[PDB]
Parts: sequence; structure tokens; C-alpha cells
Amino acid sequence: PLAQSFQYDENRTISSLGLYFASKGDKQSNVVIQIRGMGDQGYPNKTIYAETVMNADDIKVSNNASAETRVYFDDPMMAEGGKEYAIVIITENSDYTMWVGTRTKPKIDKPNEVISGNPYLQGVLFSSSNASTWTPHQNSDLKFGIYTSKFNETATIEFEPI
Amino acid sequence: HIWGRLISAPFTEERTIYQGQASETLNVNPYNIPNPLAQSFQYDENRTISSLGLYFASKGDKQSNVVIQIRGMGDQGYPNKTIYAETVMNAD
Amino acid sequence: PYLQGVLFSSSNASTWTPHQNSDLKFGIYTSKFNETATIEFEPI
Repeated sequence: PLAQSFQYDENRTISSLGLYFASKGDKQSNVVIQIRGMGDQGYPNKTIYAETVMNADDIKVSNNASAETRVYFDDPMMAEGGKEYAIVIITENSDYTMWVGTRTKPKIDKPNEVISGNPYLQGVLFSSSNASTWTPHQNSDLKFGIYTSKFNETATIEFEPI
Repeated sequence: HIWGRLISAPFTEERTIYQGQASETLNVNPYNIPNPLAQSFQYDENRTISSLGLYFASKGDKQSNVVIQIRGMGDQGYPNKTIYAETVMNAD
Repeated sequence: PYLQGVLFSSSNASTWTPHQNSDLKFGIYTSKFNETATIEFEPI
């Protein structure tokens, strides 16, 4: 399993995530996406704040990190300002790969250019064999995007004509 | 205004811990150089720490400064976010 | 170098990677206060 830490400077309503998969397994395979908390010594903890199952069909893939699969939870994740949180990705299948981004390495679509600085300074890529003990990767971070939402006055559904 | 010399000092210092062996240089920020560090310690008794001794191989320009901090150590042997002391050290 | 300590490194001062075989070159001073303290000022 892999994980990526993040944080916010304010209180933000996380509505959905963005991830990039390089490959996937067969139709029947699935990946469990979780958001866990970060403990006082900067590591993921066993507490789980969100969880969802992503079937193979929902997982888009692409050979240039262009396809973005959107992950949605049923209850929105309320992220307190100044508190670190960690996305966690678990799957029993051995045929799942993700684009990362490592310092000093050439970009996939622009080999002429290299990632000079850290990809995301306020997060760290993690790896684990049992989803308990995490080995950090300081020079590497996942390619991801987090979406935060703002609710408005009223909503409407229209149903197709009977 | 006038200057003043602290004759009788209000305490005498003693160097209890000292790791003097050095072999290599490590950047304070290895993982962000284009193209922080910490060191744990402990005492067997209640001691009043008064100052620290560090050794720097190279420094930045005149305007640069380094933040020195003492943080506590959590139950699993890692630094925690609590900060007990903090100071700012100029280039000079 | 120092048996009871470990050198650490981090990219955000939160997740620390230990270096078991390495330690900083450093020195900690402890103090013992005395009964009184005196200041003297340059002449007027």
C-alpha cells in the first residue's frame, strides 16, 4: 500500500480526490481508497476518516499520466486547519501501478526537463508492506489533486420526461 | 547610554555531552536543493541545559539566518511537534 | 559516534528519516547557578 500526506492552512471541506493510475488489473479487481490521520510523529495512524471502493472500470489509466480518475466519498471529509492528513491506497491485487514524481528525474512527457525541487514540499510519499509500518520517500510524491467544495443556496434535480 | 560587563556570572557551564568525531558534510535541507536535520539526546538525571554547541561547514549570505529548536521525543523514538526552545541565529 | 542518539533528516520537519550510523558533531552545556551575580558599568 502507498500513501501521501497533505495539510491545509484553514478549515476546508474536501469533497473529492484526484489520482493518476499507470495501469490496472482485470475487470473484477478493485482498489480501496482511504483517508487516514497523521500522528504526532509525522506518520499515518490507524484512524480512518473516509473509505470508498473503486472498481476496475472506474479506474482510468494512461501511458502519459493524462487520465484522471476522480474518487468520491459518501460523507465529506472535513479537514481542520493545521492538521496533517494522509491519503491511503490499498489493494490486494499485484497488478496496480501509479505515477509518482521524483526529484532530479526527467518528466514523462518532457524528458528534456527534470524535476528540480521537491514535487510537493509539504507532503511525503509512503510505502508499506502491511499498511501499518510506513517507509517514507522524502524525494518523491504522488501525482494527485485534492478538490474542496463550497455549498450554495439551493439544489435542483430534473427527471427525464416519463 | 553606557555599556556594562557581567563580572560575577550567575552560573558556570560545563560540557557534559560532546560528540567530536566528524567525517562528512550533510546539507541541512538535502531533499530540496535545486538540481531540516535533527539529533536526539538524553540525560540520566535532571539537568539545566544552558547552551548548545554546533559546527557548520559553510553558511549563506549576510541576510540568511538559521532557526535552532529543541523539540521533544515521542514514545516511538521520533521527534514530535512540541517545541520547548527556539532562537534565530544570524549569518554573522 | 554517539550511541544514545540518532541523526535525522526531513523534507518538511514532520516525517523524519533516521540515519542510524551517523550523528552530528555537537556539544551540550549544562549550568549550575551560584549565590549572587554582579554587573559593572563603564565609568561616567
